[PDB]
Amino acid sequence: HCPLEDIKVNPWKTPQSTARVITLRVEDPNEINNLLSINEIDNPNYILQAIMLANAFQNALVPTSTDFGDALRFSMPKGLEIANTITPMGAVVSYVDQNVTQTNNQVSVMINKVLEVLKTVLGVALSGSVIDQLTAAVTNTFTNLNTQKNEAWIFWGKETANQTNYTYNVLFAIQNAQTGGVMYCVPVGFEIKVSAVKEQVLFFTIQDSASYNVNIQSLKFAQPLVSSSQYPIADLTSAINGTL
Amino acid sequence: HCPLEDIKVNPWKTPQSTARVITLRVEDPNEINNLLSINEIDNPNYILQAIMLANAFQNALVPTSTDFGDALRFSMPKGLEIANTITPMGAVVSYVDQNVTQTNNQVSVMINKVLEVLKTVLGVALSGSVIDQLTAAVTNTFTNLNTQKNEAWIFWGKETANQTNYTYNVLFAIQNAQTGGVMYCVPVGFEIKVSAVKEQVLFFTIQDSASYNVNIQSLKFAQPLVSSSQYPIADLTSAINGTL
Ligand code: NA
Ligand code: NA
Repeated sequence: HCPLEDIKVNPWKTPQSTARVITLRVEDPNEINNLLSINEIDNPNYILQAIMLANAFQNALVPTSTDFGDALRFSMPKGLEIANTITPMGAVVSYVDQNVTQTNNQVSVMINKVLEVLKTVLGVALSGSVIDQLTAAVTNTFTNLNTQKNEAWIFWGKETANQTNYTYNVLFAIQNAQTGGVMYCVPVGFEIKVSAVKEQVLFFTIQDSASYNVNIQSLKFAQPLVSSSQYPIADLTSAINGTL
Repeated sequence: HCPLEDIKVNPWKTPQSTARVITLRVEDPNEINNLLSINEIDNPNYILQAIMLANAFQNALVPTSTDFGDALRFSMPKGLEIANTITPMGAVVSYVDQNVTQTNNQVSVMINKVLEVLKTVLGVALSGSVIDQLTAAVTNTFTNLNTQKNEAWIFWGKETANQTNYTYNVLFAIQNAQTGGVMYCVPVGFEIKVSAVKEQVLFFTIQDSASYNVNIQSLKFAQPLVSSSQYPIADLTSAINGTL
């Protein structure tokens, strides 16, 4: 109806993504998996491979100390042991076991601190390709905990009047242009102490302020790609159930 | 080390879930899908079927009015039309096109209002089986928008100094004990007007206060179950790409 204007082009305006997001909550799996599986793939033929890596690193979870509470967390040491046993064989590119602390700071700051560690593990190129999911994943470690509180990847430890202990287990599988002929797998075990009662922590936002003492344990594992396009879907159903 | 106490059993304490959660972000799909696919399945043999339902209802998206802005939203009317064409054939159990409004109320209240509508569409039994994902999904419609802002399911409309228009498209596929021999599919098209500038809306939390004028369009579609355990994984890769 109106006159067709000449194109004004802002080179900073971010284009809308074309990426398809599919979340699966598999009720009552045959074998229990206590890792939140976050997958950034460009070829769905590597999904099976991604799931099988999550199945393997399930064995790298270990109980916390009694003084922390009754919780499971991904262990970097045990991760390395497990890594060796994984077939097809692959390489541990990097690993980390580091404490992160803050005092009377906003939750946003803590998220940034943790992000800084995971970005160091992933690397610039790798970080960039998964920046949205990575940020969201770390955000959902410290906030949005109410709807997550009873899920299989979060465990509540000791619960004093001044402090809440909890663990959080997330796994990233990455396969795209930045990965080439290998898929990257980055399990993360969070051991979190926060200066607030559970009731408050459950409804913590990025605006809230708190003191944190957090241990992060992670490693980056590169496994050569294996397409599964020729296998039946029964095999993927088996991988998800942990029976493959 | 310590004496084994007799069992104290609180019948209200919620048990930890065994459900496995897997999120897939498929970079650069062959065909674009603008629906956030949230799947609650107990048998992974119905995943393909779940994805194919999301592929179908992609065709039910329509542009908003020019006065709203340049956005896509799931249309209940067009949904009904599309529903007919879906094979294998199935039934539209229920549908809704309703406005929800609030004035100077917390975002939490709005979430509850929207939840009330979607719970009416799903029903008691159905709601209960997907209560965690449903709550999270609606929460993520009004909050946690920063990391979502450029994703394929959210569209930003007109952006005044007093108001922000945006649409949000989410789809629920449900198959469990409460569904029996059919899988349920519930697409939702949100057309949201909120009394805040985009910069504020992007970092809105449940604690924040705002006035909302929201149109919700949804329907419940029951499709008889079709296992895909015998088909190759190539077919699932094709369904995800929208080429199947
Ligand atoms: Na970001
Ligand atoms: Na809940």
